Amino acid sequence: VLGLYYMTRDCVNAKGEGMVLTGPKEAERLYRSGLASLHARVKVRITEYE
Amino acid sequence: EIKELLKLGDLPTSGQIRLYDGRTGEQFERPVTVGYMYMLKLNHLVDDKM
Amino acid sequence: SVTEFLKPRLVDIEQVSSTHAKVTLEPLERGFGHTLGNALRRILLSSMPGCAVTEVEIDGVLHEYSTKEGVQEDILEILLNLKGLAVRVQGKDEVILTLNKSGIGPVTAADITHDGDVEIVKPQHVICHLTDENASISMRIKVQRGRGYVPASTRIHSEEDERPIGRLLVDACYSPVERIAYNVEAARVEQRTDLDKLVIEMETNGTIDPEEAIRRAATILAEQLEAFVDLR
Amino acid sequence: GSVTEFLKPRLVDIEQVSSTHAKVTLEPLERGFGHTLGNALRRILLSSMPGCAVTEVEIDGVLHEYSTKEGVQEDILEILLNLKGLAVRVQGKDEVILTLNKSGIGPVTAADITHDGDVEIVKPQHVICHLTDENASISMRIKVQRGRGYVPASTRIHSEEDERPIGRLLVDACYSPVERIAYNVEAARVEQRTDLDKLVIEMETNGTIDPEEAIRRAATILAEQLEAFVDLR
Amino acid sequence: KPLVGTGMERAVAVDSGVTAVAKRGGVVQYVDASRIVIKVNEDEMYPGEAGIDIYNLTKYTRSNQNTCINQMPCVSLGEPVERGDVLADGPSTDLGELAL
Amino acid sequence: CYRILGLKPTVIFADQIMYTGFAYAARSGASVGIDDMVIPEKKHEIISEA
Amino acid sequence: AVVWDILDEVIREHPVLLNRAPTLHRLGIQAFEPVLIEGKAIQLHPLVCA
Repeated sequence: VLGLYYMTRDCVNAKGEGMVLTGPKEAERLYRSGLASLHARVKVRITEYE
Repeated sequence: EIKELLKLGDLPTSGQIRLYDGRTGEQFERPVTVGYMYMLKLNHLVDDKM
Repeated sequence: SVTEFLKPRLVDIEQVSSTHAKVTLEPLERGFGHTLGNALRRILLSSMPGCAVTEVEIDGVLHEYSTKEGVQEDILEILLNLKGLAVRVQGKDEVILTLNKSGIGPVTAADITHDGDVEIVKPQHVICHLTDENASISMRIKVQRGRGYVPASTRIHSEEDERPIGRLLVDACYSPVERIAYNVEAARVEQRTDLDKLVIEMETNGTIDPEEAIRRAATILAEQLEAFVDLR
Repeated sequence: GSVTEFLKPRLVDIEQVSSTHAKVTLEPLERGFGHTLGNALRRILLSSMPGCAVTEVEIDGVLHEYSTKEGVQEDILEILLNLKGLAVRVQGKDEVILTLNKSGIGPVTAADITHDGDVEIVKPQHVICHLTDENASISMRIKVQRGRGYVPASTRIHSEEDERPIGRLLVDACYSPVERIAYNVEAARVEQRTDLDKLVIEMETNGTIDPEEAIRRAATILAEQLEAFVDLR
Repeated sequence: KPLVGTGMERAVAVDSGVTAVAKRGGVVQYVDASRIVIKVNEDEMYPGEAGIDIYNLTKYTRSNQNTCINQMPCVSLGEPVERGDVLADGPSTDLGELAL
Repeated sequence: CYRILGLKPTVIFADQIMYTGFAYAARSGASVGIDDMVIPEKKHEIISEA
Repeated sequence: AVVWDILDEVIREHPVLLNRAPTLHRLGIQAFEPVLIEGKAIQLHPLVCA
């Protein structure tokens, strides 16, 4: 629960804030590369199903 | 007094240091409380339980 | 022998697609799974050479937040689509492509002006959608060869005030790797429990296959080590 | 130019603060490769470095480690624990037998071990035991063999050497000569270029491995492991 | 020893008879893993006495809970010893301090 | 997830949730130190008023 | 060694019942496929602990 909560929290100013991401994979790449924080507010293209 | 004794030893006052994951070498995102604790072995050994 | 180690005897490849592959190696000495996996992951993420789109100029667009008629997507979404454009260039270090089209429907990668030194992986890839017969789109895109990923925020400088009107900046995804992940599981050889099994899940753009990407990353690391190796 | 042409590191400097502590500098390193090489080498060094350790001890008049010897300050178990820390460098064999004969009051240290020409004692001052009587004498026979990693005696009995005599004592073997490995990445302003990096690896060992040899062996292990990935289908 | 203690470790280790406590001061004349021989001070021995105290240490005996009871010397030859000093440490004792 | 997609996707989702939570809790380096127990500065005056 | 190979053959899809006392409700006994591990301690999935 703590890890998911820490993963899903936002910070007002964080590394990589304002970036526009092609998808979740690019977010993972940016995080593991250290270019963006988990809490960075970004616009991400998401495909969902209903 | 604990803070002052830490300061005499050139250690951080907060009692938390920057740790790195040995599996990846990456810094943990937050400082971690690292210190010394007195630990015991409590006679409830598994080889007496299995 | 104290200098003898376990080299993987079971190698398995599961191709989910032409771009997705799962490579499993076993057995590995205890802890070697994390070492090799993390080294390969870092090299693939941050150092793999490749070609990607970096700058875009659109005739009717002055800044990234400018609106243009006749295009369903905003300029930001067009920039994302251009980030998704997988292109490989032969010989040339930097190329400029031009895209002009008018017509109701999708404007895709197949409409980009062809160059003998440039190859597009997915012509079906959608760049934008044009909504009217009275609508035209004309853009110039810049493809360069580099390593890893350089965000546009790193390159926005006052030293680059030479940028004329509408020199939009695009994140450069040079590395072919779209996703690299590794997992370490247990393995045994004759009841020798403390052994590692390495699973590598790799997805890349259609520039190179995942196996080629792994081979190139390993080659890069081995070439880095060559000055310290004292054996064959 | 030459984006695909990475610069290759070399061992530019080796500094030895003490017989057990050293620093090795690798230069130049492209951006991001410093951390990769540092962590890989750290893991390999802490896991796989060969070394020599004490495996068996035979003391005259001692049947088991849970006993005492007249005139000796320490119990046999404490003597074995001290012998577990003996630093020995063996030059041309994977196993060697050392003799320790001492008499008279005083410390019994590593300098008192009868030495072969191909055996080096890194720390002669290392105290093995103490004799507290003039008529007290210690005669000891130690087996030092080369290995890798941590092999407890409980797992060592799996070797199934038939008919081990009563007076033979088994010591858990910690073959690893390295004790502490750290790495730092700094800016290497070399070749009139700014993005290159320098890797400083600081190692504390028991003094039984040449730091350059350890680094080269770690690199060799890593290269051999990578050979499977380079050649994969 | 516990780095962070409360100061009661000495009392618990000494009052419990697990440690060999010197009943008279003097200079330690002989030490080994099993025996401590103390030459008592001249101003502390009774008339017509050898002036020597012998402490025999408990070596590897079974506890009620099948644990090990072992006494180890914490003194060396020629060292001064006073009344009440801990001469040998017992199980879970380090220099006369409780070490659980 | 169970109500919409059924049993098998829910089991896979639960396992993935556990793995991700553990991994990112580890990466966070969350730690409890003595400084995290922040005492209000108003506490002393509230006690005095009481 | 052949005995160990046989044991690996026999436990492949043979569930075992794990029970913790007090068995207050029916979830106090649950079936799991056993993976053979070294050591003398049973390894339990974290999500079933509740």
